Amino acid sequence: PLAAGAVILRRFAFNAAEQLIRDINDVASQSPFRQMVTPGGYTMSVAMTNCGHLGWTTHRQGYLYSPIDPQTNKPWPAMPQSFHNLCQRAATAAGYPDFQPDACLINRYAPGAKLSLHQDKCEPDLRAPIVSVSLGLPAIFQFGGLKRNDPLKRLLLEHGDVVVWGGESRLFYHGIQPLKAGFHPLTIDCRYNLTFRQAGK
DNA sequence: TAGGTAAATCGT
DNA sequence: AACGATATTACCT
Ligand SMILES: O=C(O)CCC(=O)C(=O)O
Ligand SMILES: [Mn+2]
Repeated sequence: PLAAGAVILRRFAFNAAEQLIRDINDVASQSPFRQMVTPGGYTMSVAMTNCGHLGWTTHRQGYLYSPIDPQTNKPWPAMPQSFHNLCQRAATAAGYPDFQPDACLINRYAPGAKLSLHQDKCEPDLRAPIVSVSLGLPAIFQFGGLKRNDPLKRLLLEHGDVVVWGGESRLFYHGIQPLKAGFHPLTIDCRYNLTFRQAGK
């Protein structure tokens, strides 16, 4: 197993991928992908958007979840049923049958884009797991421990892979190494990631 | 207030 | 390039 309370479900979302990508395009047509600026003033290499009741955003003051897209000043698009159903099935297979996400972050990685090591730790209810779906180009996923200097596991995530963490591993450090360039028939030149969370309640 | 918080980039 | 430091400091609440 990946870790205590963590599992990788390889190719779990492979069959659902084409529909998921159609719905990514639908979400992005309403709340476009954008590269967010950190409180410290650095632009993230990942381009992102959100769907569902809450969306992850940056302010000058820190990180926060908001029901409103600060770019459009409209609510984030509703979570697609394809997203919700896939998340439910993956969470159940991973041993979290009661997971009820209210937020889905959509990350887009161009070649060279990365996500430096971090914890998912601004959700008020840490009992709920993280469900993380990979689509398109492959990436090296780092999965560590509770401390930033804890040893990292390095796992290639390929199209359709789903990673779930929670319980003992809920606050584990993780990230994505700079994306290698390449081709995938469904995303062409990028990697998408769907990150489902219970961000409120 | 004065204790807590810095975490993406930079250096090795 | 895989790690560690970032603070023997600035910026807040
Ligand atoms: O893209 C991934 O696989 C990781 C995404 C992630 O950790 C995040 O967006 O917080
Ligand atoms: Mn994360």
